[PDB]
Amino acid sequence: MNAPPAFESFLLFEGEKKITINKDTKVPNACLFTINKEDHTLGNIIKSQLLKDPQVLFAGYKVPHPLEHKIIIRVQTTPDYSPQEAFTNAITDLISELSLLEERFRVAIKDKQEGIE
Amino acid sequence: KRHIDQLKEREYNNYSWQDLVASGVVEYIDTLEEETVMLAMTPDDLQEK
Amino acid sequence: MIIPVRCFTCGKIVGNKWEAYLGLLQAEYTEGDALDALGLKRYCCRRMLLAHVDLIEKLLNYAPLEK
Amino acid sequence: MGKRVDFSARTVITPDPNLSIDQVGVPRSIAANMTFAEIVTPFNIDRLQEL
Amino acid sequence: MPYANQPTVRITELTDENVKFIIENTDLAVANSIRRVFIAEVPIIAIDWVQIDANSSVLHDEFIAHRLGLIPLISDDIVDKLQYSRDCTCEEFCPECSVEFTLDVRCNEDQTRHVTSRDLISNSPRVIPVTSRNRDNDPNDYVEQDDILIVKLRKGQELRLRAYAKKGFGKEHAKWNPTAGVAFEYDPDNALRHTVYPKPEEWPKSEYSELDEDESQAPYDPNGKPERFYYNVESCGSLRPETIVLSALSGLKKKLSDLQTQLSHEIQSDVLTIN
Amino acid sequence: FIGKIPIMLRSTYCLLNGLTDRDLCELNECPLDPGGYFIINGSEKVLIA
Amino acid sequence: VYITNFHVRMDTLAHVLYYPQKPLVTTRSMEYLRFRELPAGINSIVAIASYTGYNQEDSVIMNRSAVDRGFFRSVFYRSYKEQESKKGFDQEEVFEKPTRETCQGMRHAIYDKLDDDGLIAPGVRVSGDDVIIGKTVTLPENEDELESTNRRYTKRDCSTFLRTSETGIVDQVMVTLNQEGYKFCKIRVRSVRIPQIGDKFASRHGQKGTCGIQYRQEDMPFTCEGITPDIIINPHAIPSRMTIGHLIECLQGKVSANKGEIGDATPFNDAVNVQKISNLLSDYGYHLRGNEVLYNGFTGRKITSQIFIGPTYYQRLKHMVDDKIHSRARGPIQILNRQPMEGRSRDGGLRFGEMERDCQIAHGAAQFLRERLFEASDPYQVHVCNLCGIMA
Amino acid sequence: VIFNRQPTLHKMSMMGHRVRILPWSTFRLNLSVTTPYNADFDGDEMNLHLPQSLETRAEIQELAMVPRMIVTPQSNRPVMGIVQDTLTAVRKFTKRDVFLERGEVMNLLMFLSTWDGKVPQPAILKPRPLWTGKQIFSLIIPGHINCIRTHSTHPDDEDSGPYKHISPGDTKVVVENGELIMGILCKKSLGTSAGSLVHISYLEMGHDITRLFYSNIQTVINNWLLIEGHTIGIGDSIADSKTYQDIQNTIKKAKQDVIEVIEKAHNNELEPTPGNTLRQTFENQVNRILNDARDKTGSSAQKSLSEYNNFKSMVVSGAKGSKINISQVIAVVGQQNVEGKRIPFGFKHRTLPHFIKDDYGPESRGFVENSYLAGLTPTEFFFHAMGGREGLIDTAVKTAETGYIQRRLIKSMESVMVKYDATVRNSINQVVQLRYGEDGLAGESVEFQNLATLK
Amino acid sequence: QPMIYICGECHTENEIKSRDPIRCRECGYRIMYKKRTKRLVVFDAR
Amino acid sequence: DGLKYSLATGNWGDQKKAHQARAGVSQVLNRLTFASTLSHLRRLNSPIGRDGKLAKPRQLHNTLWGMVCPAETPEGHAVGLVKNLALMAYISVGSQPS
Amino acid sequence: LDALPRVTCPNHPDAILVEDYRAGDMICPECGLVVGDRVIDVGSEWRTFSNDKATKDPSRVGDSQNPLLSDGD
Ligand SMILES: [Mg+2]
Ligand SMILES: [Mg+2]
Ligand SMILES: [Zn+2]
Ligand SMILES: [Zn+2]
Ligand SMILES: [Zn+2]
Ligand SMILES: [Zn+2]
Ligand SMILES: [Zn+2]
Repeated sequence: MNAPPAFESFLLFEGEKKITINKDTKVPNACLFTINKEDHTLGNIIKSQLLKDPQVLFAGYKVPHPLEHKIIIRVQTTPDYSPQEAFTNAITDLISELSLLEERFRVAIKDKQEGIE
Repeated sequence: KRHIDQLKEREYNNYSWQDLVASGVVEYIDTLEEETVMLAMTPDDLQEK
Repeated sequence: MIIPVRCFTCGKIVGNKWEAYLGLLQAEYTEGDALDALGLKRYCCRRMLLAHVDLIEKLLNYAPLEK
Repeated sequence: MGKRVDFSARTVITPDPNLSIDQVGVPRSIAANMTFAEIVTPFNIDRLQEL
Repeated sequence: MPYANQPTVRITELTDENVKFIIENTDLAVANSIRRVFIAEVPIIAIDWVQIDANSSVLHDEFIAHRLGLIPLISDDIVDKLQYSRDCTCEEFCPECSVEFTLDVRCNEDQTRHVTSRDLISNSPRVIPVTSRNRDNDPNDYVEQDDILIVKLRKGQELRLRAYAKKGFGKEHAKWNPTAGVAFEYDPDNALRHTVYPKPEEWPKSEYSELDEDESQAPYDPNGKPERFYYNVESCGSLRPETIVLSALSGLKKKLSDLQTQLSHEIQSDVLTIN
Repeated sequence: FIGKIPIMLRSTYCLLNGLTDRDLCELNECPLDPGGYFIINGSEKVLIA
Repeated sequence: VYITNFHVRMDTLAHVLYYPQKPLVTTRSMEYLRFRELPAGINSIVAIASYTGYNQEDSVIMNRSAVDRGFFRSVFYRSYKEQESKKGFDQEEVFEKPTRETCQGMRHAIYDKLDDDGLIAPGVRVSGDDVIIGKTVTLPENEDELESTNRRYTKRDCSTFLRTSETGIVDQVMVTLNQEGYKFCKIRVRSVRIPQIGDKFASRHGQKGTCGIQYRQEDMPFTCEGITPDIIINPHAIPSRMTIGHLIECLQGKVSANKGEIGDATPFNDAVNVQKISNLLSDYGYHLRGNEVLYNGFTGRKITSQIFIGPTYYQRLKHMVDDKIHSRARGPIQILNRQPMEGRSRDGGLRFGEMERDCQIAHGAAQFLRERLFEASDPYQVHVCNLCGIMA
Repeated sequence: VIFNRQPTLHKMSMMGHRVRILPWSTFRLNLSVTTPYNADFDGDEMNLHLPQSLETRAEIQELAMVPRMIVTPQSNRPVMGIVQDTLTAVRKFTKRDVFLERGEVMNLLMFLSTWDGKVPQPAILKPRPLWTGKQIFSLIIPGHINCIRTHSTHPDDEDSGPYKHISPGDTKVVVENGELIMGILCKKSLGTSAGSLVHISYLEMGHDITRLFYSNIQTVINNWLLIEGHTIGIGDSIADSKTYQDIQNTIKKAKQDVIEVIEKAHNNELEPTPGNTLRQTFENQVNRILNDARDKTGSSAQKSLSEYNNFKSMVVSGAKGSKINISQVIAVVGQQNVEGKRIPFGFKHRTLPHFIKDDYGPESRGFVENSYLAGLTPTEFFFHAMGGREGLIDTAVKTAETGYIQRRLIKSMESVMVKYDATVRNSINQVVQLRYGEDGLAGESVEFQNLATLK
Repeated sequence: QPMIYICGECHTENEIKSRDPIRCRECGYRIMYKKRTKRLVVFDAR
Repeated sequence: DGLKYSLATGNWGDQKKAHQARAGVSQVLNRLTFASTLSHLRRLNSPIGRDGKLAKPRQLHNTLWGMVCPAETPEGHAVGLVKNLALMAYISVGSQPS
Repeated sequence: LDALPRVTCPNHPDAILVEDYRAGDMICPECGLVVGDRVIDVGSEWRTFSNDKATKDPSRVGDSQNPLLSDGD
C-alpha cells in the first residue's frame, strides 16, 4: 500500500513552516517565497494581486511538482519598495475585495427573494 | 415475408430455425463447395443488378 | 449491481432516480421524455442511468441468501 | 555468465514532465527496501546517528 | 489599495437547488479561485466510519461501506459548530466532533425489501437527518423516494451496522462535494479572442450570447480585459446553494487571513531580516 | 460397470440440460453460462479444436 | 462481471467491477453475446486533449474525484486452499494451532490471527505478515532415541501464509472433504483495487494505455455544466494509428447519450454514419463535429483550441501495478548454485543476462561489471594448491 | 542507479539516473528518455540496479550517466531529442503570429531554470507590451550556439525558392549568438538530426548545460501548450464537398482506365515490356495506374487541408504520423498487397466467392476505394485484414532472428580493444588496425563536412 | 468454546467444536463454511 | 482413470512415448470475463513446428472468409497459428455414407 | 563446527533464533547479531520451473517414486 494518506495533501506537518523567505543571489529587490501545502487556488490569486500592483516589476509562481504539495512565489519590486510589504498589501487588499464581495452578495440576497431560508 | 411473419409469431407460436431450413430458403455450405458458388453480398446488389 | 449514488463525472445524485424510471417506461415508450422528467439534464448524468444494467435482480434470485 | 542479482527492482514506467533528463521517481516502498552501505566518517556521523 | 475595484454581484435566479449569478468588474483569477473553493474548500458532513455488525446481504461489506459513505447529509444548521476530528481533544469519537447513525434491517417478508435512506436513523437529534423525507411537503417527492437504494434483500438476509459522520471538505474525498455541478462562463460573444474559431458560423450561441441577437458573430476589441463572469452553482442538496457561496467566501477569507498570520509570524518570530 | 466417463457440462447427458431457468438458478448455476467444458478434479477444462 | 453466481464460487483467482455499464454505442452482434448481461467496462467522458503532458505517449490523465465516487473500482478474490494429507507410513499433517513450543517452524510472521483450529474465520483482516492456515507436519514420531526431546520435537511446520495479496480481508472460509476423503479447505480473501497510476486501461479500439496521473475535479479542464472529463487521452494516439473508429464512437456516443437511445455501430450499412451523425448532433445543440469550448482548471482561462470531448466505453484490464512491482535486497538462496531466487513469487531477484553484461562491456565499466556478476549475487572463497590446481 | 530494460540492444539502453522518491508505485521517468530505451508507457516495465560502493558509483557517474549519453557513437548524432507533444507544441509556439502579454511571459520565465534574471524587452512596445514566441524561445538557447538551415521543413519551394528573392519566407531557421532570429522549429531542428540545435548544444556548451536545455525547452514550451491547447476530432478528418468530388472523379477516371487496359489485354495486342511476360507487363501497368491514382488524390487531399488542421500540425512538426496517413484517412486507401503482389487467387481463379472467375479489376483483386473515414466495404475489409497479417507475422519473426544475429556478432568482437600505444588488438594480442578507424579519432566527435577543393 | 460452522442450505449451526468428522446433523450435506467472527473490525467510507 | 488422466494434464494417449506433437490439447477453461470464455470454447488450433518457423501457415488464407476470424489471433509468438472460429460458422458431426 | 544445532550467539547462550525468511537472515531477538547462511528448505528453491513449459517439467531432476510404501529404490 504505497499510496499516501489523503489528509496529507492539506494538513500541515509539525516539522515544517507555513511560509519561508529566501533572498535571490542574482538581482536586487527580488525575493522568493515558499508556501507549503497550498496549491494553485491560493497561488494563482496572489500572483494576480501582485500583477495588479503598479510598482511590481515581476511576479510569478510555480508549483514544482503535482505530487509534492508546495508552491513558490517570486516577486521583484522597484529599488525603493520592499517585496514583503507588497506581499502584505496584496493579501490585505485581497481580503478587502473578498469581504466587500461577501457583503455585496449577502445584501444582494437580502433582495425580496423568498427562498433565502 | 411469410417466413418473417412466422419468426415474429415464434414468440408464442411453435417454430424454429429448423423449420426455416426445412422451407429450403437457407442452406449450409462448406469451404469446398464455397469454391464453386456465386455468392452475392446483399439482396440490394442482387436486385439493383 | 445497482445504480451508484452520484454520477461519476460531476456528482448529481442518481440512485434515487432508478425506481422512478422503470415506472415511466412501463407507462410510456419515451426514453427521451423519461430521462427528462427525472431531471437528468446533462448527458453524463444521463449515460449513468441510460447505460446502467441492474444485475442485482438476477443475483438476488439464488435461494441461499444464507451463505 | 547470466546471473540473478541482488539489489534489483522492477515496476511500470509512467511519464513525468518534471523530472530532469537523468532523474527517476522511485516508489517509496522500493526506496525503503533497498539499501546502500555508507561507511561512518567523523563528519557525517551526526547525520548517520539520526538515521 | 486604490486600484482594487468594487466588482459587483447580481443574482439572476434562485431555486431550492440552483443559484445562478453574475459577478462583474473583477479578475479571472478571482473567479477561477472562487469557483475552485466551491468544489474543494467548503466543509460538510458525510459518513466516515462504518462498523458492520451483521451483513448477510448479496453485496460485499466494503461495497455497502462505499455506497453508504457517498449518501448525502444536511449540515447547514450544524456544520459550523462542529469541530474537526483531529483537532478535537477526545480519543476516538465524541458527541462534540461527530454524529452517529444506526441501521438495522432484515428481510422477514416474502417480497424483496429495499434498504433506504429513511431506514437510517440519527442517534443524534433530528437536527441533522438524511436529505430525503423529513420536514417534507416536497413536490420533488416521487414514488419510492428512497434517495438511495443502499441494497436489496431477499427473504432471509439481514443488515446491521453503525456509522459516524464527520466534518471535512472536498479536497480530501469526493463524498464531501457540496455541489451537483458548477457552471462558469465569461465573455460569451468571444470579443476577447481567448479562443480562435475556425469558421465561426459553425458554432451555436449560448443564452448569454444574446446581445447583438444578430448573426454578425463576434465583434473584436483588443483594448478589452475579462469582465463579467457568469455562474450557476447547483446544490447537491446537502447544503443549500447560498450557504455554499457564503461559506466558500468565509473559508477563503479564513485561509487568507491565516496566511497573513504566518507571514506576520515570519516578521515576529525569526525577525524578517533575511531579505 | 466398466468405468467412468467424464461428462461435459450441460450436454445431453449432464443433468443441467433438462432443468428450466428458475430451476437452474435454484441449483446455484448460472443461466447464461454456456457449458461445453469438462470438470476435472475441481478445475474446469476445455478441449481445443 | 464474468458469471452471475460468482459469490458461491471459489475460483482460485477473480476480478469483478463495482459498476459495469453496457456500452452506449453497440453492435447488433452484441445482443447474441449477452454482453448486455455482463459488460466489461464503463462509459467514460473522454477528452482527446494534450493538457499537462502527464498523458504523453500511451498514458492518460484520469479524473480523481470520479475514482472517489467509485469509478472503475473492483474487488479481488484469491482463494487459498489447503489439504490435510495423511501421507503414508509414519507421518501426518494436522490442522491445528501451531506453537513455537511444540513444532519445528517458527517463521517470523504472526500466528495470533489464527483460531484454535488452525484456520481463520471470515472478516478478520489479513496481510503479508499473517498466517491464514495452521498446518503442521508430524514427521519423526520419535526416531531419535534417548532425550533429544526438549521441545518442538514432535512435528515440523509448513503452514501457508500470504506472499502475494499482502493485504485484504477474508471473504469466506469453507471446510469440507475432497475426493480422497481428506479434510480439505478453501479460504477466500477479498481486496479492493482503486484505479491508480499504473493501472492499464483500454478503450475498445485496441488502444491500451497506463493511467499517468490523476487530477481532482478542481483541476481538470471544464465546460458548460462543467462536465469535466473522466479521462484525457493524448491526441498523438490517433494519427499514425488512424484509429478513426475511436473518434466516430465519441461522436455517435454523444448523439446516443443525449437523444437517449443506445446507438448502432454495426460495421456495414448505408447509415452515412459520418454525415448523418454530424447533422443530428448539431440539431440538438453542439458544434456538429463535437468540439467544445474548454477552460483550464488551473487559471480558468479558456483553452484556445476547442477540444474533442464525449463518451467512450473503456476497459480496466487485469494488469494492475501493485501485483507487478518487485524488489530484493538480500534474499532466499537456492543451494543448487547458491545464487538469488528466480521465483519472484518467493522474493526473487531480476536477471542480468549476457546482453546486459555486453553493454557494461560496451560502456567500459569493468568494476561495476565484476560487481553485478560476482559480489552482488555470488561471491566465494576457495583454497587451491599451488603445485596443482585441484581444490581437493 | 542504473536503469535498464530488456531487450538491451545497444549501450544507450542502460544508463545512469539519479533517483527522486515520489508517491504511488511505478518508476516515473522523463518523457524525453523515451526514445533511447524504446519505451512506451503502454505497460512496459523497466529495470533498475543499484551500485553498492563509492567506487562503482564513481564509475557510473562518469561513464554511464545519462547526460553523457546524448550523442551516440553509432552515427555521431543525438540519441535523444524533443519528442511528441512538446515537439508539436514547439512548432506551434515559434510561429511568428504568436504574441504573449506581460502576465503569461512572466509565468513562462518562471518555469525556466537557468534564467538570466533580466526580463527581455518585448518586441512590440506599443500600444501594449507583447513578446513574440521566438523571443521567449530565445532565452532557452544556452550560451551562443549557431546554425543555419537544419529545418528541411515541407515549406516553400525546394531547389528554387530560396533563390527567388530570399523574401525571407520565414520558413528557414537561423540562430545567431544564442538568439533565434527567424523560422520555425520542428523535428529537423530539434530531433535526433545530425545538425539539430540539440547536437550543437552538446558540442558547444558541454553535456551538463545541454541537459538544462532539454529540461528548459520542455517545462516552458509545455506550460504554454497548456493555455494554447491541442486536439483531434472528426473536424480534423473531413474535407469540403469539392475536394471530395475531385477524389471520386479521379478514382472514377482511373478505374475506367484500368478497364480500358484490361480491354486492350484481352484483345491480344498489348505489346509486352522488356524482359517480362505479358501478364507481368499488364500487372506492372495496372499497378502503375493504381499507385498513380493514390498519389494523385493523396496530393489533392494534402492541398485541401486548411491551416488549422491539427492533423496537419502533428505531421508537419514530425511528431507522429505522416503524409500517407492523411492520404488514407481523407482520400482513398489504395491497392493492398501481400508478398509484394496483389491479393492472390485463393479459390479457383478468384479471391472471394463474391466475384467472377478471373477478374483483374482493381476492387476485385484488392484495391480499397474507400478512406478510413467513410469506412471499408466488406470485401475490402477482408483484403485489408490480409494486409494486416503480413505485418504482425513479420514482427514476430524479425525479433527472433535479429536477437540471434546480434549475439553472435558481439561474441566475436568482444575482446578487441584499443591499446595504450593506440593500435587496436584482440585477446592473443594480434594487431587489428595500426590506428583505430584509420585516423585514431572518436566516433562521437565527428561531423559531416564539405570538401571545398572538389569544386 | 464453540466453532459454529454454518452449513449449506439447512441454514443452521453445525454445532461441531471438536475433532469429530464434519457433517451437519439432520442435513445431508457435508460442506461447511466457518461463521463470521464476533470481533469488531472497521471500514472507512473513503 | 485413463480418460481422467489425459484430459486433466493435457497430454495425449500413452504418456510413456506419445506426447511429442499432440501436447497441450486440453486446457483449463480461462474465465476472466464472459467473453474470454465464449471466445475460449470457440477457439481452434493448428499444430505447427515451434521456435523459429517462417512460412505461409501464418497468414490469412482467403478461404477463411466466413469461416475463421479475420482479426483475432494471439499478439504473441503463436500469431496466426491458434485461430478463432467466426460468429455464424458451424462444424459437421458426420455420419455413415451408406 | 559441530555445536551448531542453531547456537553460536557470541555474548550469551541461545534462547531463540527466529527465521526472517524475507531478509534471508537468522535473528536473535534479545540482542542483534545475524549468524546466517540462509536456506529456506532447499525444496522451495530448486522450484524455479515456472513460465517455461511446466506441464512436462524439463527441470525435474528429482522423481518422487513414493518410497514410504516401499524401502529400496
Ligand atoms: Mg514500446
Ligand atoms: Mg514510443
Ligand atoms: Zn453528472
Ligand atoms: Zn471529539
Ligand atoms: Zn596439490
Ligand atoms: Zn446442513
Ligand atoms: Zn543473542
